[PDB]
Amino acid sequence: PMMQQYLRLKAQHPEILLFYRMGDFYELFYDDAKRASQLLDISLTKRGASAGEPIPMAGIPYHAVENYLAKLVNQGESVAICEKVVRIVTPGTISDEALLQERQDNLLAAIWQDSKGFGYATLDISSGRFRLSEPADRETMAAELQRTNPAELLYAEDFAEMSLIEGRRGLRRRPLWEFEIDTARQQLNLQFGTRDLVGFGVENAPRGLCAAGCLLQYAKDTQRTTLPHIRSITMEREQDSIIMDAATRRNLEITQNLAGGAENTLASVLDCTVTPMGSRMLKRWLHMPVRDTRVLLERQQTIGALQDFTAGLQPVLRQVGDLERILARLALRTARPRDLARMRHAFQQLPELRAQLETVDSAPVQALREKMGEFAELRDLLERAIIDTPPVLVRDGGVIASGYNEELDEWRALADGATDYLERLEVRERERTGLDTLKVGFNAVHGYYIQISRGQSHLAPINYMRRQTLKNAERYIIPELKEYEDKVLTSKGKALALEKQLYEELFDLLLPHLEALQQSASALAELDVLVNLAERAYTLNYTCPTFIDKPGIRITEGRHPVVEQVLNEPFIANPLNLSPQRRMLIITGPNMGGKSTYMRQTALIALMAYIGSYVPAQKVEIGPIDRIFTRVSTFMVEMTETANILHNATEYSLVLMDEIGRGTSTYDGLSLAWACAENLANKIKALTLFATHYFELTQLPEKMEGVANVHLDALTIAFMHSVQDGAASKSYGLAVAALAGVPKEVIKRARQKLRELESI
Amino acid sequence: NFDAHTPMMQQYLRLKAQHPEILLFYRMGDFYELFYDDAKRASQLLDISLTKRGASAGEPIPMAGIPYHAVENYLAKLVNQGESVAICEGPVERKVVRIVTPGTISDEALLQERQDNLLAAIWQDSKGFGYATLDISSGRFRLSEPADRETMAAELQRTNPAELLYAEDFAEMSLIEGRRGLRRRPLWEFEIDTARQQLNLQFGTRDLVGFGVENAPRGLCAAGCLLQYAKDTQRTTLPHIRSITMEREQDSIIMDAATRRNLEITQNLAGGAENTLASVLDCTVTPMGSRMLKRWLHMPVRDTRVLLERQQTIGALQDFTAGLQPVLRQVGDLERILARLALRTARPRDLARMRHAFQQLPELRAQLETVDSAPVQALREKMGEFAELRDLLERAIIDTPPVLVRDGGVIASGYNEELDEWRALADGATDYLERLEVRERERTGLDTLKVGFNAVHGYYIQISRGQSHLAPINYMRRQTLKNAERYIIPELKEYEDKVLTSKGKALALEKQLYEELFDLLLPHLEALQQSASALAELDVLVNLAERAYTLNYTCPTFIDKPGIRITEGRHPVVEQVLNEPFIANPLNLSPQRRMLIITGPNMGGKSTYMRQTALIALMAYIGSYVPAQKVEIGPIDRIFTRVGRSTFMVEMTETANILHNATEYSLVLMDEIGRGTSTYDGLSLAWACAENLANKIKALTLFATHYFELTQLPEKMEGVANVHLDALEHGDTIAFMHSVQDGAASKSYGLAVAALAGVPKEVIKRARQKLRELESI
Ligand SMILES: Nc1ncnc2c1ncn2[C@@H]1O[C@H](COP(=O)(O)OP(=O)(O)O)[C@@H](O)[C@H]1O
Ligand SMILES: Nc1ncnc2c1ncn2[C@@H]1O[C@H](COP(=O)(O)OP(=O)(O)O)[C@@H](O)[C@H]1O
Repeated sequence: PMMQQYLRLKAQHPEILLFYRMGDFYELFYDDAKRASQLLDISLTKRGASAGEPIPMAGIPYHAVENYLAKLVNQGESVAICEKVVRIVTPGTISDEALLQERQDNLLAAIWQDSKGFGYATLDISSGRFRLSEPADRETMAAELQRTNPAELLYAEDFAEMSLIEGRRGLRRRPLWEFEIDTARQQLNLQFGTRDLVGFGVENAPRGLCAAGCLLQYAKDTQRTTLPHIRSITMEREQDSIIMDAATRRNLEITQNLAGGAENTLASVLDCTVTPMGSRMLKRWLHMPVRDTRVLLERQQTIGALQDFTAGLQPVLRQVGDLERILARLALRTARPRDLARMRHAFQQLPELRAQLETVDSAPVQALREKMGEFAELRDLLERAIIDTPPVLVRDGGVIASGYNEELDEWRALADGATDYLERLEVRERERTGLDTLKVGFNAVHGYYIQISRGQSHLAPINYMRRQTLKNAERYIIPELKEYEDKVLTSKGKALALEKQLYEELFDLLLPHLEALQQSASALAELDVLVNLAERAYTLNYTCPTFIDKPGIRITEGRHPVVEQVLNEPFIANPLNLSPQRRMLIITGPNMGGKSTYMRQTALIALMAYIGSYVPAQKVEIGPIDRIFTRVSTFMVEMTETANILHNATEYSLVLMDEIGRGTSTYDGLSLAWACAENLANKIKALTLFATHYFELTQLPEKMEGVANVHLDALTIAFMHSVQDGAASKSYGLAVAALAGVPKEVIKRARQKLRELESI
Repeated sequence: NFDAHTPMMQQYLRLKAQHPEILLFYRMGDFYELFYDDAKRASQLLDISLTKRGASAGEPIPMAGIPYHAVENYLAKLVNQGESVAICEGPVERKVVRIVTPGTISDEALLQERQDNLLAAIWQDSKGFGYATLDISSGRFRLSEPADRETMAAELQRTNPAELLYAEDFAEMSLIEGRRGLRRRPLWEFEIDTARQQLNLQFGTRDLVGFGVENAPRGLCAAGCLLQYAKDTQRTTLPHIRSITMEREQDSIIMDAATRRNLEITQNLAGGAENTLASVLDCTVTPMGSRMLKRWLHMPVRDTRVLLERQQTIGALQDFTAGLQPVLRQVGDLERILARLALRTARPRDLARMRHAFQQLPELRAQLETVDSAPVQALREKMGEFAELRDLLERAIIDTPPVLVRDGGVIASGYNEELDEWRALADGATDYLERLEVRERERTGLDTLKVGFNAVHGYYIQISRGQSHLAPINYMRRQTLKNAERYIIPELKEYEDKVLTSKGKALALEKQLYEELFDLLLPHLEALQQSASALAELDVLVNLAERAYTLNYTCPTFIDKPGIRITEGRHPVVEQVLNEPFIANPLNLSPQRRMLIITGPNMGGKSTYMRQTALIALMAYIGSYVPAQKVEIGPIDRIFTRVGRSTFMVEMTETANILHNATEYSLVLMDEIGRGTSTYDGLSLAWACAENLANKIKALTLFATHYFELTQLPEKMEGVANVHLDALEHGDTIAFMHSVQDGAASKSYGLAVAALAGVPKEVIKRARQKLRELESI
């Protein structure tokens, strides 16, 4: 009967480690101890046993286990905690603030492999944000697993390309019944309360519904709740956003710099959001730029309309905090008293924001104002039910405010030491009995009593039950008074238990508003983003981009939004004109000329325009952009990226290609660079910026339509960082080499070779 | 308003005034508290709850707490953030006991087992640089006087300190800018005679002539500042630091930062430890052994005699790897344990592990006893025995001691007559007072009656406020705001004294006898540290003896003129990471064959071949056996790797470093110089650089190019020759032979490789057409 209370629910998911209650020290057994002690080096022990075969043990002490949660969970392992197992922690299902990262989303994902493609579904437990997609090929699944980057990945038993999910943290093998399409529909439809999955536009996508269905059960089974925050699933269409492979996200340093850090990136410049849920939304937008023109226009309107009012809106938005992750704990019933105190504090800012946005003459602003609600009755409820600054946990007490419930206020008075009933009883009894010496008292000896002095004692009524005889007086008890003592002795207990019950009641009172509450969390997150982008555009001097109906980019005095911030010396803004009549530019000129910076700034201004933000330029006109491609074992990996561009670019794609042809012979390289420039020019007809050192490619504009020459000017070598019309005058390879420090005689002799080379 | 703060808040504010830029953890028995801006800074970096509690200077106090059992867990995060943390232990007796800093970490839970952790000090004079590093947990103290900015830059990259002490005056800020745990220190700490006085005194010498540093003031200045910093953080003596060691350039193979990264010595190009030379060679069984090898790898010795003894050891121990390794494992990191003995910070289990390490010494001595080799019998001698200290620890501590001495119960019974008697009168102390709480609460039943201990009160009993009425009269109230009222029992306050005094005797005496173990061990520290040094090296050589066995390695041969004569040589990392066999290759370099022009296809093996040459050189120059059938290696002053700002700019800067500092004793590896510029300007540079290293520098050069025009250099020069990598075409697909043959590359395979990478057939069909057209003109 000892061991039979921990394996009760472990039989369902056997990979889960269990911190068992044993001698006020969280322990483990049956090879769970082997890992706990394997990747942590902690004390491997044995427990007393005489059944004929040995018992394995490995432990840790109480209030010295929270640091072992985050370590094992960030490692990729799951942890259950027996007390009853009142907590299961899995890498993709963490709802607690301490384990999560404030400005990074955390995902649970499930992958599937059908006889016509894959099934991929993702969920954030702390948002309720549920997505699904149908990648038909390995290369797209690779790009999806790299972008979503789940902390916990569910895969079927029969999964075929386990190479895609090899060497991954938080991996989970699952039986085929979890993925069954018929039951997945039943599960999902009922989770969203629907007859068909149309309206979410996922009904006709069965590969992804399997992965959705498996995941939904794995979330329910580990979080043991209704999961009310998960009310919808959404397919992400490629046409709906700007496609970018993992290479482009890396070369454009969107949220991560080339060295792994976060410093000196597009997000480090634009992300000045005042809430964690805002920061998270902004980073999401940067990685998924929208192709919807109206969403983008409503986004610019909010930026322009709220620019003057940032100073008043941001300190208020700061006070809202991460309502999103607070509501997730309300949905999972895990919400601590401080979560509810902070939710009230967020609610106390909605009148301010509503009053502030009231006169803003903008339909999308007025739309955010409505969506963010006010929740007048819910604010009042939390003001009345919780104390101003409550404790971290419920159990000790002191959470429920005085005045919310009279029985609590009553119970608390007996626990504090209120003697009002005793004063009332005393007057009643004295007047009732007509004995002036009658007094109500208490001693450890006989408890609560009615004392009558010897001289009146013999006239004590027949209902008085004597307990003590002193020389001066006698002391009695009555049913009424016995009943009061019992209440006084159970006071703290009853009050502590009632607090707990009234605390639960609040969840019941709050949850039927979760939908409206989730829209408010979203409205306020988004508000913080566009108010951030409003302030950024003013401070970092940005203009509103213009949308045109054909492939093309027209940038006037454009800048690199990160380089301009990093540099001490001023940024030299440059123009660009890409149109259906001028599609490809052969960018020539010296090293440190500004070729890379010019190409990347084009991709970032394009990206920013496609997040609804104002851009770093005097003026921008941009057409549809379906994809941003950068090509900016060396030759082999450059050609792999090149083949990706040639196989997937369209007339709506932006192609940035730097020095293609390097890493091979001059002839082979030139041949290859020419072939590629030719293909992207006359066959693909993408918006190409093609940086080269082969001055032979400068003959292409003379040879074909849509191609033209530009160069980075350099002046005895001074880099001017200005893009000019025409092919570059000469080669500064020897001058740059001289500046890098290459010996005089080495440069002098290389100049002699140069004479001989151009003299043949 | 200082005067408006509470008696202990003023004390905190007085202690926080001592070091205004470091977080002060203030002990409050159970917890470590941080206040105000410190509490705000610790709530964010440690992700702990911040609560505005109490009152001080007319306002609530922003507070943040840390449990005592979890202090090490939280300290570990701060030191990983490059942060220093002061530890604090009307009122009386509260001072900063220790100053936890990234470069002075001596505790196991805060250090990486297989990684070295250094505190450094940098100096800049009108005549040059002065550098000094200390590993506090071994006593390893080194100093150098760099000249080049490049020399200083590679030294900082090689040592990569956890903490960098730079003077106020320091000029080239760009050298150390934005690094981890930088510590700007006043110019006086770096004073020459003060540095000489403090260093000589520290090693008990007349002058510093015997360390070879007496003549190096730039280095001595940085070493001096550093020494007083280490002294001031620890707040006690450093007996383990008894020598300073000059690091000259002629002693080791010079490797600039770019070369260390390109050869993936200990860290690969992605930052990971996976697929490194260290990852293949480091199978040592003790942490001290892992760190020594990592050290050896980064600083290959140039001393012929040292290298010969290392090969000798490896050769003589090859057959005893299986016998010595399990015993050597038992020794553990005695080196780090010994430094914790020096700082008197060694916990009971550090002494347990010390006693277990001692138990292995006669066995390791037994095995090595008949090994017929001078460096082996030398390592055997240095290893020591310490039967005297083994018996002492065996008598003083129990089989498995607890983590702390705070609660006590570690000094084994029968070791002290006074302690045995005092503990017997302490076993009946946690008997009667425990049995008291049950019988009293059974006699007067209350749902909330708890017992609490205080330093000034003794033992208190606390009950509910409503329940307080029914509290006994044989109880004496000492009421407080929290909870209800907490009383003391006069009936049993005489027994309270007799128990807390008895426990207070047997615990203060236990700590007295334990403090005495340090006093009994410390006069042997030098001999113990020599023993830890031998045991770590024996681990490194037995490891290298095992690797040479398993990975099939041969002993390299040392020649007198520059040269590398490799027979059936292989890349030690690539051969392990591959499923298919590695095609072994021959290299031949000499004064009459200084430079090779490596021609051949892409993905052919040009890059791997060049990198295997440097690795075989390094491996030979650490004393190891090499991945080859035979190797003859001449002296190597420096290894330069230009293999794999702008792409062109960094390549040109690396080239500039090679041309300016490479000599006839240098091994220079260069992969396609001239890329990132025009075909003519590129060719002009590649030709010029090759012509300079062949004719003027005369370095041992491996020069891989796609400029087939350079295959003409052997026709026009001495000591220059052609080599190529072969491949075969199957009409369409190409199979790479990975074999180094003499002569130039027959053809260029760019179009074939680009088609292998998936470039559209039509695009290759057009690339061929342009090519046909180009080959004709
Ligand atoms: N327009 C500009 N204004 C100011 N500084 C610039 C500009 N463009 C580039 N720079 C600076 O000079 C460097 C030039 O390098 P880069 O653009 O990478 O040239 P390339 O690819 O031709 O070698 C940049 O990293 C940046 O520091
Ligand atoms: N001798 C060898 N035996 C087996 N594989 C080899 C050998 N030399 C190189 N390789 C493999 O060939 C591939 C390409 O080698 P590499 O040196 O990078 O080519 P390149 O000639 O372009 O510089 C790598 O995967 C490497 O592991």
